[PDB]
Amino acid sequence: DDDDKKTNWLKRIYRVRPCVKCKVAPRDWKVKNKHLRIYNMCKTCFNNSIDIGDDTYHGHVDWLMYADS
Amino acid sequence: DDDDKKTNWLKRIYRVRPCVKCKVAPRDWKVKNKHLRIYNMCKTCFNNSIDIGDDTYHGHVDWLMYADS
Ligand SMILES: Nc1ncnc2c1ncn2[C@@H]1O[C@H](COP(=O)(O)OP(=O)(O)O)[C@@H](O)[C@H]1O
Ligand SMILES: Nc1ncnc2c1ncn2[C@@H]1O[C@H](COP(=O)(O)OP(=O)(O)O)[C@@H](O)[C@H]1O
Ligand SMILES: [Cl-]
Ligand SMILES: [Zn+2]
Ligand SMILES: [Zn+2]
Repeated sequence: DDDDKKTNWLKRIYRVRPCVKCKVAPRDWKVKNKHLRIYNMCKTCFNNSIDIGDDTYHGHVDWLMYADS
Repeated sequence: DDDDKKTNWLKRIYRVRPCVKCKVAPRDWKVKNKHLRIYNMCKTCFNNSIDIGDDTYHGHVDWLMYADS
């Protein structure tokens, strides 16, 4: 089944690239209509970044959750 | 830059999973509005499949080409 290929790709993508900042915590994410949005940082790092004023790592990649558009 | 993260993910995704049928040729693909469609087979295998009547491996996964939706 094709939808599973997307799912496993996304599971893998989320598992193998940790937070860009601390490099250990997994990343924050949220679901939005039909996309999975993976943010560049974990929450701890993201809130920290606001506190220290660095917007360098801000950002996300949106992923289509299904095999067909 | 966030768009590059998507691009490199897609380049990697295309490189590391070959044709599902022959397992060696890279897969057929085509671009469609803002998505990259990766088919499950190379062309050689796909045309072959039509010839032999197996629709088992027919299919594709569509990928958003950009980081933002
Ligand atoms: N954990 C995080 N790591 C990096 N960037 C983040 C994180 N959380 C939010 N952001 C950034 O905050 C901005 C607004 O995010 P979001 O609330 O997803 O957008 P919208 O306002 O369209 O709903 C975006 O630049 C997003 O990348
Ligand atoms: N190389 C291939 N490998 C596997 N399936 C394919 C291949 N080429 C086309 N198909 C299948 O043919 C069907 C029609 O494909 P396509 O022309 O992309 O759709 P559309 O008719 O919406 O433009 C889809 O099921 C697609 O997966
Ligand atoms: Cl996607
Ligand atoms: Zn972190
Ligand atoms: Zn093949």
